[PDB]
Amino acid sequence: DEVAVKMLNSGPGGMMVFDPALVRLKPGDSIKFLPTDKGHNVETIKGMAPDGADYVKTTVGQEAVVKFDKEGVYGFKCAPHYMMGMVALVVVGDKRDNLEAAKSVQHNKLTQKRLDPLFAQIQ
Ligand SMILES: [Cu+2]
Repeated sequence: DEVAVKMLNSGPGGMMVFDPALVRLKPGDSIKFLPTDKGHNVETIKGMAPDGADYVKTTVGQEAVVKFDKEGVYGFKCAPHYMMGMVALVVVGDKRDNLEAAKSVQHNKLTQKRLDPLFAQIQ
């Protein structure tokens, strides 16, 4: 099945957010990222993906679909707004092999503060 996530200038958590910012999926699920507001994309954050997953880098302002097959923890950023904390976390299936790795990637203060509660909600 396919879950929609909106790319927003203003939403739950403040400026430059994905809503929802935490997505639980099953292997085979897809997300459709909706350009609610223009000027957003989705891109893998290196070190925040199970080994074998393809690198994602979408075109700014377009709807995009990402299908998920490998189980594990994925972190995605909005490229132009990463410094502004626009990030999301995707959990696929039950495998948590890459969790300690993904949680160990460092970020600016603002982005870190956003991820904290998401990680907390996966533990
Ligand atoms: Cu953005």
